[PDB]
Amino acid sequence: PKIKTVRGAAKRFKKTGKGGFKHKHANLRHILTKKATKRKRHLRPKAMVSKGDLGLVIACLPYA
Amino acid sequence: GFEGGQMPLYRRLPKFGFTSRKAAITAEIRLSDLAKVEGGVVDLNTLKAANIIGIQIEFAKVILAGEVTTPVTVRGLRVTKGARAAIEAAGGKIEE
Amino acid sequence: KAGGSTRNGRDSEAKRLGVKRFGGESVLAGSIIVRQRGTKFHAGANVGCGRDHTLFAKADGKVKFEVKGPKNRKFISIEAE
Amino acid sequence: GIREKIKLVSSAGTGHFYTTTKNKRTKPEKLELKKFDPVVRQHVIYKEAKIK
RNA sequence: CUUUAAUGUUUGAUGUUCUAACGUUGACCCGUAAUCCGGGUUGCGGACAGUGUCUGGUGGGUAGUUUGACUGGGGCGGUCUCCUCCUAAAGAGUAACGGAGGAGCACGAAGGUUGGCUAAUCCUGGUCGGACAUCAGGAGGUUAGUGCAAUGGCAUAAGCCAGCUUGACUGCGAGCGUGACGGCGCGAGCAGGUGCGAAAGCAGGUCAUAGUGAUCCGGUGGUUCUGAAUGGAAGGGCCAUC
RNA sequence: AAUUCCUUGUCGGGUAAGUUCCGACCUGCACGAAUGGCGUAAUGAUGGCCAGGCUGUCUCCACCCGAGACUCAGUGAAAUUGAACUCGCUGUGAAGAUGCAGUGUACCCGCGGCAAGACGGAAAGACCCCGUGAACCUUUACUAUAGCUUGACACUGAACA
RNA sequence: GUUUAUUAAAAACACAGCACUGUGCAAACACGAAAGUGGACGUAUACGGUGUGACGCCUGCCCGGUGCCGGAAGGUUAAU
RNA sequence: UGUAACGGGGCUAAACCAUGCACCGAAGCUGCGGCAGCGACGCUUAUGCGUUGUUGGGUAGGGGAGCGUUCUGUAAGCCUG
RNA sequence: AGGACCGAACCGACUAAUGUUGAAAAAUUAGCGGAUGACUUGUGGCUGGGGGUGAAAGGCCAAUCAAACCGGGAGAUAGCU
RNA sequence: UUUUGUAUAAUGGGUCAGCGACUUAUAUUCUGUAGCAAGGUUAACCGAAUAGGGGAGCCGAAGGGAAACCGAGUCUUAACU
RNA sequence: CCAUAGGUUAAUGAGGCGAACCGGGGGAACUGAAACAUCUAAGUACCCCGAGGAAAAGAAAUCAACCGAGAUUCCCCCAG
Ligand SMILES: [Mg+2]
Ligand SMILES: [Mg+2]
Ligand SMILES: [Mg+2]
Ligand SMILES: [Mg+2]
Ligand SMILES: [Mg+2]
Ligand SMILES: [Mg+2]
Ligand SMILES: [Mg+2]
Ligand SMILES: [Mg+2]
Ligand SMILES: [Mg+2]
Ligand SMILES: [Mg+2]
Ligand SMILES: [Mg+2]
Ligand SMILES: [Mg+2]
Ligand SMILES: [Mg+2]
Ligand SMILES: [Mg+2]
Ligand SMILES: [Mg+2]
Ligand SMILES: [Mg+2]
Ligand SMILES: [Mg+2]
Ligand SMILES: [Mg+2]
Ligand SMILES: [Mg+2]
Ligand SMILES: [Mg+2]
Ligand SMILES: [Mg+2]
Ligand SMILES: [Mg+2]
Ligand SMILES: [Mg+2]
Ligand SMILES: [Mg+2]
Ligand SMILES: [Mg+2]
Ligand SMILES: [Mg+2]
Ligand SMILES: [Mg+2]
Ligand SMILES: [Mg+2]
Ligand SMILES: [Mg+2]
Ligand SMILES: [Mg+2]
Ligand SMILES: [Mg+2]
Ligand SMILES: [Mg+2]
Ligand SMILES: [Mg+2]
Ligand SMILES: [Mg+2]
Ligand SMILES: [Mg+2]
Ligand SMILES: [Mg+2]
Ligand SMILES: [Mg+2]
Ligand SMILES: [Mg+2]
Ligand SMILES: [Mg+2]
Ligand SMILES: [Mg+2]
Ligand SMILES: [Mg+2]
Ligand SMILES: [Mg+2]
Ligand SMILES: [Mg+2]
Ligand SMILES: [Mg+2]
Ligand SMILES: [Mg+2]
Ligand SMILES: [Mg+2]
Ligand SMILES: [Mg+2]
Ligand SMILES: [Mg+2]
Ligand SMILES: [Mg+2]
Ligand SMILES: [Mg+2]
Ligand SMILES: [Mg+2]
Ligand SMILES: [Mg+2]
Ligand SMILES: [Mg+2]
Ligand SMILES: [Mg+2]
Ligand SMILES: [Mg+2]
Ligand SMILES: [Mg+2]
Ligand SMILES: [Mg+2]
Ligand SMILES: [Mg+2]
Ligand SMILES: [Mg+2]
Ligand SMILES: [Mg+2]
Ligand SMILES: [Mg+2]
Ligand SMILES: [Mg+2]
Ligand SMILES: [Mg+2]
Ligand SMILES: [Mg+2]
Ligand SMILES: [Mg+2]
Ligand SMILES: [Mg+2]
Ligand SMILES: [Mg+2]
Ligand SMILES: [Mg+2]
Ligand SMILES: [Mg+2]
Ligand SMILES: [Mg+2]
Ligand SMILES: [Mg+2]
Ligand SMILES: [Mg+2]
Ligand SMILES: [Mg+2]
Ligand SMILES: [Mg+2]
Ligand SMILES: [Mg+2]
Ligand SMILES: [Mg+2]
Repeated sequence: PKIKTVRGAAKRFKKTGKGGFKHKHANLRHILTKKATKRKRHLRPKAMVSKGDLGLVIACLPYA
Repeated sequence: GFEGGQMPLYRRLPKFGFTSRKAAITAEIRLSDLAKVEGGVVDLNTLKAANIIGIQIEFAKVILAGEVTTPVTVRGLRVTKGARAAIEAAGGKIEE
Repeated sequence: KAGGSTRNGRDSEAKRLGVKRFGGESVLAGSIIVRQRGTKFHAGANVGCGRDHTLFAKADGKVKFEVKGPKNRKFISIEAE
Repeated sequence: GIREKIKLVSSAGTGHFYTTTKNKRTKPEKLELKKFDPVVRQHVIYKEAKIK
C-alpha cells in the first residue's frame, strides 16, 4: 500500500528548492508582552530544519 | 518522529498557512513548450490538447525558461517580462 | 535505621563564560572576544562593550591584551589587519 | 503577580497598540506615552486601554 | 396620554364535577370440555395513573480504567524548573539522596539624557537630646552603597541629587557565542521617525547573571490575502495580543 | 484480659524451683454496654493449667514374634544425565573447587550399609524489585451507566368557579 | 447442629430469642428488555431486609460529621 | 579440616646491599619460504603486469568476495545395466 | 416425650503411624463424633458463568473456580527471556 | 548464552536422525547496473495475446511566498546599504 | 336481533438441508494510541432473517460552472 503522510508534519513543514525544509518558529503564539521585540522580530521569519532533525521530518514526509 | 516520550518536532512546531485552491488550477509554461502546439497560437485549449497543463487548469503564465525560435501568438495568458521580450524578439504577438 | 535528607541539592547551569578569542588571533567585526559578568576586562580601541559586559570587536583584526591606566586594568583592543 | 497588563492604544485612529504592565493600586492615574506608530510612521500619543 | 372596568374571545394557574379515552391482578355471560386469552354487560377509578421522547438529581448496583520517577534494595521521608559559589584538577564543560544560599518579582520611574555630587564608621564640641536623630570640624578612604540571594564588577562611578523627557521606538541586521535539537544570547551598522545636550555624542529598558511554560484549541482588534456557481458573507490565513 | 508495649508488672497460692496457670491490685500503651456489657447450670473429637491411676514417653534400652530388607530362579521399572581416565589439603579464582597451582596420598573391580558434599533431584522463586503486565475487590479516585426519581410534551377530553 | 471435597472442624456460620425498619395487597422485594412468576392461593399475631445471638441483671451520654425521615417560606436550579 | 604467611624441596646463602661480565627467557625483533590487502611509481596497463614500501588480534556492527543444496532453462543434449 | 443417653448398620472425618515414582491424583490401620433427626439414602427433575448455589470457607458448579469448559476474534499483546 | 566479568558450584542440552527462525506483497528512498535522454515512462484495457496499440496520467526540466500573485527571481519592509 | 368471532370440510402452497458470494436486523473486545477515557480496532468477528444463480443498486428533485455532461455497477488515475 501507499505510505501515509504524517499530516501534522505536512501542516508544519515545506520543502525548499534543494530539498531542505522551512518551518515556523515556536514561542510566538502567546505570553508576548514580556518578550523583547528583538526576539519576536527574529522569530517571525521562517527558519530551516536542522541537520539533526531533518531525518525525522523526511520519515514523516515521504511525498515531499 | 518518536523521540522517546519527548515532544516530537512536528508538535513542538506550530502550524502555519492555508492551501489555495486556485493554485491547483494554475500552471506555469516554459517558452520551450510554445513550439509543441500547432497553429502557432497558444491557448489553454491548445496547451491541454498538447498535454502540457492539464484539463482542470484555468490560468497559466509564460515564464522565461528555455527559449523559443518561432513567432507564436499568445492569447488570454499572462506573460512575464523576459518571456515577453523573447516572444516579441522572435516575432510573437502577445494579446488577450 | 532509615532517615535523613539534603537541603543542599541545587546548582545552576554553567554559563560558558571566558575568552573566546585569545591574543594574536584574527577576528571579524562583531566577533565575541570575552563573555564575562563584570568588567574584569575593559574595552579598548575598536572594541565595544555589550549589555552584559560582553566584549565584541567593532572592526576586523588581531586581538591585543594590554594593561593600561593607573589602576593596572586589563584592556582589550583590536589591532589592524 | 499583582502587576496587571494593559495596552497603549494609538491616538492616531489606528488600532495599533503596545502591551505592558502596571500596578493599578499604586498608579491609579492613566498612562499616556508618546510612542512611534509604524503605520503612520510618526510619533503619536498612546493612551492606556485594557489588555483584553 | 395617564388610570381601570364593562362585554366578549385569545389562556394560562389551582381547585369542581363529569365521561368518552385509558386502567381494572372486581362480578357475570360466551367462545369453552379452559383460574390463559379475547369479546360483551356492569361496577369502580378516571383524564389521574401508566408508557414513549427529552430533561435535572441520585446512583460502586454494574462497567471501563488511572493511581509518576529518582532512590548505595523498595516503601516512608525528601526531591523534580531557574539563578550564585565550592566540589571542578589556573580555557569550556564536568557527577553524587555532596557542602551552602536564593527566584516564580518589582519599577511609568527604581528607564533615557544633561549637569552636578561622593560614602561606612569613629573622635571632639554642641539646647531639649538620650549608646544612637539634627549641626560644625577632624581622622579615615569605600571597610559604604547597588530594589532582592551569591559571585564578579563599579570613582570616567554602574553609587547619590536635580532639570527636561519617553529609545521600556518600528523594520532590519554583517558577524559571533551557546546548545543534540527546539531554542537562548551579544551585536556594530542601515532606513524611518524621536528625546536630552551648545556640541561631540548617548538612548532599541534597568550594573550583569534568576523572575519562567512548547504545541494544540479558543478569544479580541487590524488586514479583501482566501472566499467551494457568481456578488458578498461565514470560516480560514497573516500581523499584534490574551 | 483471645485486648497490657513497657512486662517474666507487683503480691499471694501452687512447685525443690513456675516467662505458663489461678486469685487479687489498677498504672485500662490502646475494655465497655445489641459490629452488645457482665455473669452463667449443662454441653464441646475446643484452648490453657493441676492432681490420682497408669505405663518403654524417658533414665537406657534388652529379647522375642511376624512382613520386607539379604541370597537364588523368573519377569522387569523410574526420576536423572554436556562429556568423564569422577582423591585429600592449603591457597587461588565470577568472591565456598573432583577438575586450577603447590603438595600429600592412592593396586584394579564389586557387595551390604550411612547420608557429609556433588551449592544433589523435583517445580523458568510463591519472598523482593521491575513491567507505563493481568485479574479480582474497595471507595467521599475519574468517566459513564442500569435502576430509582423530577418536570415538559404526546397518548389526553368536556364543562363550572 | 454447619463449614474450607484434597494441609484449617474452630472461639468461625447457623440457631431459638431480641430489636430496628420497610411493606395496605396488583404488597414491599426479587428473577425477567417484556409478558409474566415467586413472595402467597398468604393479608401487618403476615412477609422482606439488617444487626444481635439461649437464659439472668442490664443497655448510660453525644444528632457536631455522614446517612435516613419530615418540612416547604426563601435562595439557586433542567428540558421547554 | 592438614604443614599452610619462600610455590615446594631445601638454603647461612641458594638472603640483603653495591658493581661488573655472561646466559636463559615471548606468538616481540631478525632470518628463510608462502598468501592476501592498500598505496606508490613506472608499463603501455589489456585495464592488470614487474619492482616497491607498508599492512594483516578483534565482539557488537559496517563493507567486499565465495562454497554447497533443491528446482527451471541450456537438455529429445551428455553420463549411465 | 425428647434437634434426650450408650452403642452397630449408616453418615462423618478429631488424633497418631504408614504410605508419598502410593494398593489409592486423599487411602489404609488403631482409636474417634453423630446415630428418631436442622437425619440419611435411591431414582427422576430444576437453577448456567459476572451467572447459579451457598447454616458463608471466596466454599462448590464433572480430579479445573477471586469468575468453568469448548470453539472462534487470534499468529491478542509482550519496551521481557 | 547472558554478562564488568564464568572452569564456574549461573542458564540450556541424555544421545542420534528428521524438521525448525529476518520471509512475502505494495509503496518510498539510496546504491549499483542497463535503456532513452530534456525528456523518460505507460496503468487500466483492447489484442491471440510476454507483440503491437493505449500517454488517463506520474516524475522532471523554476522557484519564492501563508496566500493572492511575481517570476530567475521572489519574500520581508515605507524602502533595503 | 342481524352480524361477527369461532368451528368444520375442501383446494393450493410452504416447512427441512446445503460450501462460498449477496442484501438486511443487531453488534464486541484484545490491540494501537508506547498509559487511557474521545478515537482506533471495526460496522470487523459473531448471532439472526431473507433471496438468487448471481444478488444489490439503477434511469437524476444528479453533477457541473455560465462551458457543458447525461441511469446503475466494475477497473486504473486523480491522491495518501
Ligand atoms: Mg498569534
Ligand atoms: Mg513526559
Ligand atoms: Mg470497579
Ligand atoms: Mg521507582
Ligand atoms: Mg523502610
Ligand atoms: Mg574551569
Ligand atoms: Mg583544567
Ligand atoms: Mg537603577
Ligand atoms: Mg556626568
Ligand atoms: Mg551628641
Ligand atoms: Mg539605572
Ligand atoms: Mg541588578
Ligand atoms: Mg493536545
Ligand atoms: Mg476578494
Ligand atoms: Mg462564492
Ligand atoms: Mg488494648
Ligand atoms: Mg508482656
Ligand atoms: Mg509468682
Ligand atoms: Mg509444663
Ligand atoms: Mg486470673
Ligand atoms: Mg469490643
Ligand atoms: Mg454498639
Ligand atoms: Mg457475643
Ligand atoms: Mg533376581
Ligand atoms: Mg528412560
Ligand atoms: Mg577452595
Ligand atoms: Mg558402597
Ligand atoms: Mg551426599
Ligand atoms: Mg538411607
Ligand atoms: Mg537444587
Ligand atoms: Mg523466574
Ligand atoms: Mg457438636
Ligand atoms: Mg463435610
Ligand atoms: Mg480440608
Ligand atoms: Mg482436618
Ligand atoms: Mg404475583
Ligand atoms: Mg455475632
Ligand atoms: Mg447504646
Ligand atoms: Mg445526624
Ligand atoms: Mg430532604
Ligand atoms: Mg433550585
Ligand atoms: Mg658484579
Ligand atoms: Mg621464540
Ligand atoms: Mg610479528
Ligand atoms: Mg617474507
Ligand atoms: Mg599483528
Ligand atoms: Mg582482521
Ligand atoms: Mg560482526
Ligand atoms: Mg534442469
Ligand atoms: Mg439424640
Ligand atoms: Mg476408622
Ligand atoms: Mg451414639
Ligand atoms: Mg478471606
Ligand atoms: Mg472441582
Ligand atoms: Mg465467567
Ligand atoms: Mg473477568
Ligand atoms: Mg485481532
Ligand atoms: Mg502468540
Ligand atoms: Mg545457553
Ligand atoms: Mg548476571
Ligand atoms: Mg558486553
Ligand atoms: Mg552479575
Ligand atoms: Mg577462568
Ligand atoms: Mg562440578
Ligand atoms: Mg554449568
Ligand atoms: Mg538468570
Ligand atoms: Mg539440564
Ligand atoms: Mg540434528
Ligand atoms: Mg526499496
Ligand atoms: Mg537504477
Ligand atoms: Mg534575494
Ligand atoms: Mg479499546
Ligand atoms: Mg482496554
Ligand atoms: Mg495502548
Ligand atoms: Mg434484481
Ligand atoms: Mg445549459
